[PDB]
Amino acid sequence: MKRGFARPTPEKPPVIKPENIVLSTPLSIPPPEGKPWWLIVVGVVVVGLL
Amino acid sequence: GGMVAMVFASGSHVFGGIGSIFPLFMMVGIMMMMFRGMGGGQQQMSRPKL
Repeated sequence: MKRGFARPTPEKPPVIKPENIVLSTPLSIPPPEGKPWWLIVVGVVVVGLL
Repeated sequence: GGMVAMVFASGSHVFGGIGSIFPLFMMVGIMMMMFRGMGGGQQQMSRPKL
């Protein structure tokens, strides 16, 4: 002998929420801008020699 | 040249012989800056970028 059991309407399960995400594009390395170092080196010599 | 000439007319005679190395090196250093030197943004192909 067993106890009776009637199955009711199922309870609401917790809802799953999807997500579409697009990534951030990485930074770009700065190209090599360059100073004319030798010019100012000769400069301080000429003004000094005067 | 006027400075050296002014000193020579005044009679110091300090630039005779090796003393002349000061005017000589200066006049050469000035030549390097004005004739060759370096260009601006209009001359994009500076040695380090090319």
